[PDB]
Amino acid sequence: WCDAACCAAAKA
Ligand SMILES: *Cc1cc(C*)cc(C*)c1
Repeated sequence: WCDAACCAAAKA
């Protein structure tokens, strides 16, 4: 969390 996967999921 608060990583590139978190921000990719938030964007998607
Ligand atoms: C703290 C944080 C930052 C991003 C880019 C995304 C998430 C889910 C949390």
